[PDB]
Amino acid sequence: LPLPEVQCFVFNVEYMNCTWQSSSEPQNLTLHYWYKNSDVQKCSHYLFSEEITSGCQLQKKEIHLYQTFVVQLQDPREPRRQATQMLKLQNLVIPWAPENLTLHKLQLELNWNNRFLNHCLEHLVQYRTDWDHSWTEQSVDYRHKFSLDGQKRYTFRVRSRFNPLCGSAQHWSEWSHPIHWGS
Amino acid sequence: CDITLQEIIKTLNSLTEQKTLCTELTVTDIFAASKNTTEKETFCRAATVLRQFYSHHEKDTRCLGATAQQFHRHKQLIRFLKRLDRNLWGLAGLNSCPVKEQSTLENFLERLRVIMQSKWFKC
Ligand SMILES: *[C@@H]1O[C@H](CO)[C@@H](O[C@@H]2O[C@H](CO)[C@@H](O)[C@H](O)[C@H]2NC(C)=O)[C@H](O)[C@H]1NC(C)=O
Ligand SMILES: *[C@@H]1O[C@H](CO)[C@@H](O)[C@H](O)[C@H]1NC(C)=O
Repeated sequence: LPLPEVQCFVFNVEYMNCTWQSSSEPQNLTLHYWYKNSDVQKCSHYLFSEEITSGCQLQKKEIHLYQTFVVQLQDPREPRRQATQMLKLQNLVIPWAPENLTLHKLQLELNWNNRFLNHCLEHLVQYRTDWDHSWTEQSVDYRHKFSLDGQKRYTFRVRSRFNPLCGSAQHWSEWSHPIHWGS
Repeated sequence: CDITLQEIIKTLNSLTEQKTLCTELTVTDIFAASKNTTEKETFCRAATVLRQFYSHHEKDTRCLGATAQQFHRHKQLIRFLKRLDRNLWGLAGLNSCPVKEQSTLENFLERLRVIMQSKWFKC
């Protein structure tokens, strides 16, 4: 007593990293999971920080959102020392940063893409010129299309979130590699 | 009521939302230690501590996790901490204020963000 807390994140619904802070402890910990209200198993992929379990990874086949997810950490030497945690996985999703950024004049239009996450995602776009001190950020619908000088040099970037429709997830994906224009 | 003030608040806002492994690491608490100390001194002393933190913990492995995202989280932490160090230093306009000689980093930041919000509220 006590046990460390498990951090579970679903990355663009491909795999799920479940970690914990091993660093804080006096001195290989076991992890099991199961889905509440469905039709217990052992972690098949163990992550090791300094040759002691850092966490666990769940492949797509094992991941079910909109199904109550339950995890149990335990201590091999002191089995009666264990902890259980319940998670909403639809709130745990963290998509990859947007890719394939494209621009064409018409009236400029910006475009990015994701793999089969497009209808779940919510976007925030940032842009500035050489004449701008501050990032100008503009929120975007799941439609993922933005619209708006050759003398000014433009720089765009964007990130996305799993929200609200498919899930309530709080965290934003990393900033997409900047796309450029002008001069 | 500078733009910097805004950015300092935003950065602090951005720092508080997602916690890291490092946030629990201690830093000297300069708020309770204030004796007739001027705003500039505080901003300066605040910056001073942060500078000392990110210089010490930048390479700290405890703070850098195994996951690619724990690495990314920490990287933005140091980045932001450096940002605040510069912005805070510029506001104080003091050539130095060594604090010498605790508090949780996240608690320290949370307290700091409160001052800025009250400063920005004022103007
Ligand atoms: C999730 O789980 C895996 C396993 O830790 C992470 O992959 C590791 O990524 C970092 C990249 O620097 C390195 O430790 C190795 O490439 C991977 N682990 C190994 C082989 O030791 C992955 O980055 C995590 N996914 C996230 C958090 O985005
Ligand atoms: C933990 O398990 C791994 C893989 O089975 C093993 O290589 C390592 O020696 C173990 N460490 C211990 C005993 O804490």
